[PDB]
Amino acid sequence: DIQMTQSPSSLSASVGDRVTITCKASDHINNWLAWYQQKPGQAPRLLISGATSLETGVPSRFSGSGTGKDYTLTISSLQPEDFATYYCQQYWSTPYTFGGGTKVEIKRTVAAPSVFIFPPSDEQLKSGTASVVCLLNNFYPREAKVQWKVDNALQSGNSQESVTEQDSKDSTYSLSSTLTLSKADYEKHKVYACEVTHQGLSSPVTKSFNRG
Amino acid sequence: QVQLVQSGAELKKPGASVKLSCKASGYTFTSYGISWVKQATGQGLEWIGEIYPRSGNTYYNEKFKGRATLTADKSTSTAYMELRSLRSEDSAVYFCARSTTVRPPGIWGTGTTVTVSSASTKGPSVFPLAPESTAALGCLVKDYFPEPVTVSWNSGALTSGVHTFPAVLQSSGLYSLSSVVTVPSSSLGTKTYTCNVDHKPSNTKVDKRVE
Amino acid sequence: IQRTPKIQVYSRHPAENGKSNFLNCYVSGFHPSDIEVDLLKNGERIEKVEHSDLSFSKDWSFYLLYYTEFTPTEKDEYACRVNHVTLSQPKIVKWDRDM
Amino acid sequence: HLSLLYHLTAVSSPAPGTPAFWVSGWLGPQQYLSYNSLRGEAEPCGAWVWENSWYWEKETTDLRIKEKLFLEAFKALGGKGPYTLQGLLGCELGPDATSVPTAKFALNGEEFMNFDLKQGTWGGDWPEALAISQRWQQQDKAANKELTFLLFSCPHRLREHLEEWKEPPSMRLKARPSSPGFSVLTCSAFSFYPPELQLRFLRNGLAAGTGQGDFGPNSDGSFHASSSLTVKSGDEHHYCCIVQHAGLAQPLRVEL
Repeated sequence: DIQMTQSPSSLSASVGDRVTITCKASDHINNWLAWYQQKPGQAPRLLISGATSLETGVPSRFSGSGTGKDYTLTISSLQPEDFATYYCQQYWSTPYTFGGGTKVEIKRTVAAPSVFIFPPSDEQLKSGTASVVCLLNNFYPREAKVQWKVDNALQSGNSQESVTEQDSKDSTYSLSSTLTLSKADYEKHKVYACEVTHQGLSSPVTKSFNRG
Repeated sequence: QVQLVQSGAELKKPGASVKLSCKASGYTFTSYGISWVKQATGQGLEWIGEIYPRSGNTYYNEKFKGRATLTADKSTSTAYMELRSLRSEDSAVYFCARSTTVRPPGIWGTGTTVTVSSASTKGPSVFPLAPESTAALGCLVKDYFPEPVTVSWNSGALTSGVHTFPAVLQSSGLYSLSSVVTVPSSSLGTKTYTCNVDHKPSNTKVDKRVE
Repeated sequence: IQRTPKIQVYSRHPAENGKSNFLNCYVSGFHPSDIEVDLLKNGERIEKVEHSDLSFSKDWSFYLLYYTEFTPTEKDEYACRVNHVTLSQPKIVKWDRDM
Repeated sequence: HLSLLYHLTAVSSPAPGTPAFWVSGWLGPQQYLSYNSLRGEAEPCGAWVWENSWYWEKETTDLRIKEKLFLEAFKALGGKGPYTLQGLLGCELGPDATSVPTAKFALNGEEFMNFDLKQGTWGGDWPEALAISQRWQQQDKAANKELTFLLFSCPHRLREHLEEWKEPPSMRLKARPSSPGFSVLTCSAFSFYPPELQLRFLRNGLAAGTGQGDFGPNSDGSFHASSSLTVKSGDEHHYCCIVQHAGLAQPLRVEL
């Protein structure tokens, strides 16, 4: 199987700059190489075939190059609609194989998160379970640490996180952390806190509430 | 109007079988191959195989091979993929695409989602999320399975400030996600906030006022 | 008007013993323009040095780059010797192999 | 970033053997031209020494003019203590589709004069600015030539000098004992291009602020930078350095 090594796996850039994505094949594929663009919820879109031939309607700021085993997709002046994931694919020999993808992301200024805590619903407490939710709103970059304290007890292994994609106008992220406890465990403790660490902050933000 | 129309989402238990369909329209089905491409959540792309209806020739990826069968029905202008002995790793989006021997596919279907697990289809419970200048509300959509749910706010009238997070799979084998919206704290007094949650697999909808 | 020089000393590439490199002395942010700069190997003047044109930044202060091709040994010591109207006595900045 | 700028300097009391007037010409952050009153000709620099030119004598005719009036401006002053006269002339590619011209002059280290392009004349507020602007305005052609360069010749050349190099920095993060009970972390970035680069310190994933930032050129066209934070001994391994540069896919974290 021909292996496609695509680099980088992700990159941050700004409208107007020049981005270079590389794909190296483990064997000679003689320019039988395609480049695809994929946005979330959509099928891949073919942009380039035969290493250099633009598909109809693809703006000329996209260009492909390389021979033998090394291939490059160049976006000469990055536009707002080009932020997406890009894939190379050799179709020289079966099985056809794709690169691992390059997610092109929007670069912006560091921005600290706005933190919010939500106690479990009374409606939910009758379920036998309690979910404690900490929201981190509109921050950048994506890396962030959320630590849950019960009374003070630091929790580990009973929470789950989920992150949005970059916002339409903000280029920021948001994140939710959900702490899952039993009703019995929840009603036996007082102070629930989440402590948020982010490179936009000088010291961690904590948001808490006391049952009652 | 050249397009490929794929069949609906599928939920199958481990060991079972599924047959995806892909109907051509706006071009002569028998003139082109149909290839199939797998994409599991968060992952990349995998070529499964393709079939040329005129010759019946079928090209397979040995990673599948033992379990995938490609056929084509020239009368209904429809290609099919059958995957046997489903495991959990087979859960993914499956695309069909129009292929030739000299060019990569330019026409793609919009994908069929396949879920493989033992969990049974279940509608969600909807719990409110409620507590400066800006305040935050939300809904916790919990313990639904087949996926997906859609979440709007105020019947779609409220979109600015909305954040609807990707679902996470819980240890129970059921999904859960949260949707939140930040608003001016002024409006909490005289403005109603309702999230509208739609889970088509279980045929349930829920409207939840948050206070 | 009078502004006293900033003097930075650094190698072009991360320094290792045995490999050829470049030693720079960057004198910046001074005024007026008259200045004298020497690169000092183990204490006295290196004569195979070359320098940039004297120019000035947007805040109107002048700058100047003095550089030489060298090869760092374990023991040899390199420094920069700057003299300006704002300096009582010429200032010496050793090359720290950590910076 | 796509600019064409001339740095001009005149001194009233040149150190013996130094020039009274000298110029450097710049395309972006790279010098291509050099002139001084002792040699008296526009010499190319860098890769520009290899060429076929009409251009380099047009430059030598202009620069001899500037040399005579820059040194003539000193005769409009009349005080004793030495004078330094600096000038900045040229244009930029604006975010528009435009030239944005620059024409600023400084006396003993601060701005005191400018060429007003709407009016077409030198002006300023200090009495030294009025004395010198009228000395230059008393030269026919001089204002007309200044305005022609800034509004026509300069954007013309900038557009034709249309027809992007990247090189990421080699990073090092080194601790060094400082005062008693303190240490000094120094994050260094060697030979990178383009020059735009930022260093930031983190402690436990939190902002430790900027350090004390240094920035300098290399002789090959690359640049060097460093930042230093003074921290408390033992606590050094709790720190990392994040560098951003156009030569990196994503922000790069550097460890000790």
